[PDB]
Amino acid sequence: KVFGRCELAAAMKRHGLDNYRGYSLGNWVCAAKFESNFNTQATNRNTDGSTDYGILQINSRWWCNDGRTPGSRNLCNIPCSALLSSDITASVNCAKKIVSNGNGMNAWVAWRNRCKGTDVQAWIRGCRL
Ligand SMILES: CC(=O)N[C@@H]1[C@@H](O)[C@H](O[C@@H]2O[C@H](CO)[C@@H](O[C@@H]3O[C@H](CO)[C@@H](O)[C@H](O)[C@H]3NC(C)=O)[C@H](O)[C@H]2NC(C)=O)[C@@H](CO)O[C@H]1O
Ligand SMILES: [Cl-]
Ligand code: NA
Repeated sequence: KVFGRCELAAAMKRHGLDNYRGYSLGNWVCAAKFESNFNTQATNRNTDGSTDYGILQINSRWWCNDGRTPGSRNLCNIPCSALLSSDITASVNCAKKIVSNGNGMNAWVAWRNRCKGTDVQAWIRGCRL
């Protein structure tokens, strides 16, 4: 599923991401935009053999199991395919664990390079939350 900007903002808010660990909603929407372009089915392979999954591009070497990342941790205790669902619950739940330790949102490279230090509030402009 390819989410709309305000549509995603509303779902994330509902799932308790607004100000989770001090990170305002604009940060999460900005992160999703540059990590997956709001596409829940996005996947990307890395050089170490791991793969990033879903709207928040969660990595298989640490957070989920895809059965092909030799010696990887499954910290969110879920198969990576659960992160590609049109329902973002699984992704949000795992994201909460990720940001809870580590370097906070720096775990998302697109956030660190394209959202951090910018006016993230603009990502939720015009939305009815
Ligand atoms: C969205 C996403 O999947 N991002 C991935 C990053 O999570 C990943 O970074 C590495 O994450 C692990 C787990 O949080 C880090 O390990 C932890 O590091 C802290 C210190 O910051 C330490 O106190 C924790 O005990 C330790 N936990 C474990 C289980 O080892 C690790 O430092 C991160 N590594 C780096 C280079 O940032 C990166 C790198 O694989 O990939 C992203 O896709
Ligand atoms: Cl933090
Ligand atoms: Na894994």
